[PDB]
Amino acid sequence: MSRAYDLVVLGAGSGGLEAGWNAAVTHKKKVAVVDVQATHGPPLFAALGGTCVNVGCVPKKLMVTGAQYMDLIRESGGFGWEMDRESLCPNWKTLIAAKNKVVNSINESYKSMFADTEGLSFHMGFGALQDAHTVVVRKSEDPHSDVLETLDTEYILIATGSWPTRLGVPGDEFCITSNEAFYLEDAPKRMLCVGGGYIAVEFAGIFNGYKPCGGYVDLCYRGDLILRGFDTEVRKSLTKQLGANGIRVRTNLNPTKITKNEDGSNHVHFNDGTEEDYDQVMLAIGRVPRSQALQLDKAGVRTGKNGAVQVDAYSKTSVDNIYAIGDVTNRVMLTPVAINEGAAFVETVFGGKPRATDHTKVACAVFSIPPIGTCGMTEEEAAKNYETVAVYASSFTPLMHNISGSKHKEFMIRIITNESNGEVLGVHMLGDSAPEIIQSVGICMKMGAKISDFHSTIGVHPTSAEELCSMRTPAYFYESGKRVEK
Amino acid sequence: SRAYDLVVLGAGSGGLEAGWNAAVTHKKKVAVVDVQATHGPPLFAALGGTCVNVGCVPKKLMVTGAQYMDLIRESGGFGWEMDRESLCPNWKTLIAAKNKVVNSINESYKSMFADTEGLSFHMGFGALQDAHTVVVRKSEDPHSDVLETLDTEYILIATGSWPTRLGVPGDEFCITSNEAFYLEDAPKRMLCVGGGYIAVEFAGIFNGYKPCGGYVDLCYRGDLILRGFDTEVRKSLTKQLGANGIRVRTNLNPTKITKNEDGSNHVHFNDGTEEDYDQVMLAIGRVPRSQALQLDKAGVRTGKNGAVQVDAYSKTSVDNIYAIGDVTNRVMLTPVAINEGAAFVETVFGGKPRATDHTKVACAVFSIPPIGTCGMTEEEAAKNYETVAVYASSFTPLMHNISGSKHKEFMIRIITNESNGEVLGVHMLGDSAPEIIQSVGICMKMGAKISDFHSTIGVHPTSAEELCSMRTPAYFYESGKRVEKLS
Ligand SMILES: Cc1cc2nc3c(=O)[nH]c(=O)nc-3n(C[C@H](O)[C@H](O)[C@H](O)COP(=O)(O)OP(=O)(O)OC[C@H]3O[C@@H](n4cnc5c(N)ncnc54)[C@H](O)[C@@H]3O)c2cc1C
Ligand SMILES: Cc1cc2nc3c(=O)[nH]c(=O)nc-3n(C[C@H](O)[C@H](O)[C@H](O)COP(=O)(O)OP(=O)(O)OC[C@H]3O[C@@H](n4cnc5c(N)ncnc54)[C@H](O)[C@@H]3O)c2cc1C
Ligand SMILES: CC[C@@H](C)Oc1cc(N)nc(Sc2cccc(Cl)c2)n1
Ligand SMILES: CC[C@@H](C)Oc1cc(N)nc(Sc2cccc(Cl)c2)n1
Ligand SMILES: CC[C@@H](C)Oc1cc(N)nc(Sc2cccc(Cl)c2)n1
Ligand SMILES: CC[C@@H](C)Oc1cc(N)nc(Sc2cccc(Cl)c2)n1
Ligand SMILES: CC[C@@H](C)Oc1cc(N)nc(Sc2cccc(Cl)c2)n1
Ligand SMILES: CC[C@@H](C)Oc1cc(N)nc(Sc2cccc(Cl)c2)n1
Ligand SMILES: CC[C@@H](C)Oc1cc(N)nc(Sc2cccc(Cl)c2)n1
Repeated sequence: MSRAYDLVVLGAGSGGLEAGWNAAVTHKKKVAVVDVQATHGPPLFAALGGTCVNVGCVPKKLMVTGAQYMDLIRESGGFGWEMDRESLCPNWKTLIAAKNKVVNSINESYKSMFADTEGLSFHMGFGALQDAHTVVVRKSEDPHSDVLETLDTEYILIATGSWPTRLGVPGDEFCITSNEAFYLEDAPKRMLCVGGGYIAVEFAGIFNGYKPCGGYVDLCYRGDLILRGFDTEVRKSLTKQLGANGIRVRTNLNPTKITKNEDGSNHVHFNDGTEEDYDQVMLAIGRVPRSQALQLDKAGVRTGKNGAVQVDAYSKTSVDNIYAIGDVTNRVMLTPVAINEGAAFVETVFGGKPRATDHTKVACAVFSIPPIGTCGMTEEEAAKNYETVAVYASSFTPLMHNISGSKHKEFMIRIITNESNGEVLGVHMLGDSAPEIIQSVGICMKMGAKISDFHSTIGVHPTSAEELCSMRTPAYFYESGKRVEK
Repeated sequence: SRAYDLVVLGAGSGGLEAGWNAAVTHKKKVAVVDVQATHGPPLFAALGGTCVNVGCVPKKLMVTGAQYMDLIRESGGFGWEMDRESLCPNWKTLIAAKNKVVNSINESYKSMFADTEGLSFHMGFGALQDAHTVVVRKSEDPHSDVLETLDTEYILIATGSWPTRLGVPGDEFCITSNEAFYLEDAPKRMLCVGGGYIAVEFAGIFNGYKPCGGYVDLCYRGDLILRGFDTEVRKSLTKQLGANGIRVRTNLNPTKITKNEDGSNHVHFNDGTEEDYDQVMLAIGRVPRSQALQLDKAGVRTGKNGAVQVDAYSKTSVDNIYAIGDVTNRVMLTPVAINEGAAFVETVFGGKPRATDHTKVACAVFSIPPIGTCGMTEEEAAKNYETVAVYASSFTPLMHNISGSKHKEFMIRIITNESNGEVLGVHMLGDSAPEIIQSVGICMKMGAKISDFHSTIGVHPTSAEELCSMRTPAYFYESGKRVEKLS
């Protein structure tokens, strides 16, 4: 070859590694993977494995499974599990500790992958494009810093992911993000989760589980109803159920000023003009793509909306040899997608047989308490897009919650079909095991299954999922975008 | 002509569904016979069927109770500190809280018959007089007082099934699923006999509710528990019951039982061991419940232990008489009996005929941990289809590194036909396996292929996302022979 390495991957991400690994193993290419550190934690947070492994899907989910024990301990008494309810409070310390261990052992698990894989090489620093075939690595985030390596390559892949959006407000410095939340010293007593994204909610769940006895948690959204882009009816039942679990949801209310107090605590001036004191305050505003210092303009790769790399369906950028995936594109900011985008890139480029990722009918989930599983069109956007649609609903309280005493925990299902053909466009579920159920739904919808296939499949009694196969007569319809009965 | 357009013998999961549908969607005059209105002994079964009163409902509640044992224990790893000295639960407050819940269904159902015109409940022992008549009697003695005499166009037999006993000296001193539900106290020293889904579910329950110092033994005459399930699933489970403290015992059934001076039950074994247990449950299985209906009076046929002889549209030996659910002995699940009984209503009363699809029925075992399975076992698949490919994947969920239950391996095993890529079977052991499998059994109802499975996008992080990563078979079968690659 004319060059040194075949591939370079900026960012050792869920998407990045998958690509880098596959190219190196199934195609034996020489592949380098750049990231900013090897083990998780501050100051950089993200590390080997990506945002999902170090400060996302893994640690998050562990804490969520921790926070659930609050309910499950409480629920147990109804089935005759008697015990000391005076020791009401958990230990945040022993959770974070136990979490770190687990996340850490992945970073180990990955180091020895690069060691064990020939072709694959990890390169710790800040990746930056020199030109279309060269990638500078630097020790410091300052672009003028010491230059650590200079990688030469046929193809470049940008899997640098995304970074928390701040709100530019007086006192922003004193707030935290998803990233900092994971390495908090102690459990916040008086907590304020700002925003209404899936992060905002997941975390409100977590802190509400791990609050010290006497603490409370406030959610705070500028809009009307939390989690836009989800089935409104699901969003409401959830907004209630967070309430029922003790999360004080607050709407049409964002803060305007934050000021640190003489005892360390954070004082918050609000939208309406309220003043309040919280130990911590987290910003789940969202995530901007992480392209802001890579020097894309040096190479001729294009930025669009907040650095979103400009990319076609086969993941190719402005420059022919350069590609980009996952969160930096801003197509869909989930891992399984980024993995697939990065797998498809390897078959396209190195594997001969080209292919692009199918972004329709991607199932996904929110690990709130209780959690949501959704795949497909929201009923609002479905009736607007397709001419005639039929909306099926079903809410039931599981039989067990008569005994557990959590009668607030309504399991909900909402199927949204095209009426003409009977095809399932969307399925929306709130309740425990909704993330597990939905996956297998998203397979049915990948085939484009119809409501006939759903109800006319035999049941698995007793489950929550068996109420997919009973959904027969629509609760109501839409006729040309018009909320209709007939 | 007739005073009822249909009589149901047995207010069952299948029965009610049929009786309700005929009465409501078709406005027929329908009577439903059962032996009582509320749950409990001596009869156990009541309004709602075996599932509602002494099956899927109470069982599942107890299972959800028994889980709390693990979940309490597991919580400590995530920093849930508390008094572990009070190690033991309260069986009494569980049974109590269970009864309430099952009871409120029996209420829920009484007022259905009240609120539904056409629908009428008739408490007694149903018995065929002839092809159009159904005698109701107060006592189980066939010669007893005659309470009603129902006349009808069509008769449906949804009388379900009854626990198989083992004819052994001391059988009287044992219990069944039915009695288990109304036990006074939690058995300390317990012996679950057999290796059916009941046997296992219950071993799970008693092991959760044992007093501190008690133990639970499982006991099967065969090699490996739960025949008819994926062998590799059956083993990982047999280990995991062990790991939870259930002492599994194989090639060992008892031969004599004798009650002791302090009430307890003493058990002579297959191998010749002697042991003492507080209670001993028999999950041998369930024979159809046709043994006193006088089918021979009407000309309906019995076969293997009363199994009603029935065609695909659920029609029996006599044209106007039909039978469903457990009494047929096709598949002894509720969702099936419901569908068999729904299909019967469209066939007879609804004009448009239809028969129930017994292939690719998903189902589950609520062990701890539970199984979800739909389709062919790998053994029977390779024997039946020429070339098959078996995909496997066992992982330990990320959380069990912290909870300290590292024994809890979530397992998945897909079994395909290799020629076409079609998914014949899917087998899952682990928490949320029953919820996941339902949505699988929809894919397999369409006859989905392994291409559709792996090439669907993931829902990270779940157990179910490891269905959409299953790409290269661990091994194959070529004309019934265990092999890696072919020809
Ligand atoms: C709190 C949180 C929770 C989440 N939860 C879920 C969930 O439950 N389910 C789900 O499906 N998805 C979840 N996600 C989404 C998931 O993390 C991402 O969508 C996915 O990892 C995107 O892949 P990517 O390769 O584009 O970025 P990532 O996989 O995140 O890779 C980013 C990597 O690039 C490196 N990098 C960035 N810039 C540079 C540079 N200049 N030089 C060198 N290296 C660099 C970083 O150090 C990092 O390791 C979550 C995200 C967050 C933040
Ligand atoms: C412990 C246990 C657990 C179970 N768990 C599950 C599970 O988790 N999932 C699942 O799918 N299935 C389960 N089953 C199976 C389920 O209970 C039955 O297979 C199902 O209810 C069959 O429906 P059916 O209408 O045929 O009969 P059933 O619903 O069993 O109907 C029986 C009814 O008929 C009545 N009857 C009996 N004799 C007469 C007569 N001579 N005259 C009038 N009425 C009569 C009885 O009083 C009874 O109420 C379980 C069974 C048991 C015993
Ligand atoms: C009931 C709807 C009626 C009050 O109209 C509403 C309601 C609402 N919450 N926000 C608006 S406009 C709006 C948009 C973004 C942020 C905020 Cl605080 C308000 N209009
Ligand atoms: C202009 C708003 C900008 C600073 O970003 C913000 C501000 C805010 N209060 N909440 C969010 S999160 C958010 C709020 C409403 C709807 C949706 Cl979809 C997201 N983003
Ligand atoms: C097909 C679902 C339908 C039976 O509704 C449900 C769901 C559920 N979890 N429990 C019940 S109570 C119930 C009534 C009759 C038979 C059985 Cl097995 C259960 N009904
Ligand atoms: C109880 C009658 C005896 C002869 O037969 C037994 C004995 C026993 N321990 N378990 C059962 S139930 C059972 C045993 C093996 C395979 C299967 Cl599929 C079921 N039947
Ligand atoms: C392949 C091992 C070889 C001994 O075959 C085996 C093993 C076993 N446990 N039981 C049998 S026959 C058998 C069937 C029912 C009950 C009993 Cl105790 C034995 N054959
Ligand atoms: C046979 C492969 C099986 C063990 O899967 C593996 C392999 C491995 N090295 N780490 C894991 S850890 C893990 C944690 C949560 C979910 C899943 Cl699917 C896996 N699983
Ligand atoms: C792609 C492997 C995937 C299907 O298995 C799983 C499942 C799970 N719950 N956690 C993991 S750990 C992990 C490995 C790579 C990227 C990410 Cl985001 C997580 N792997």
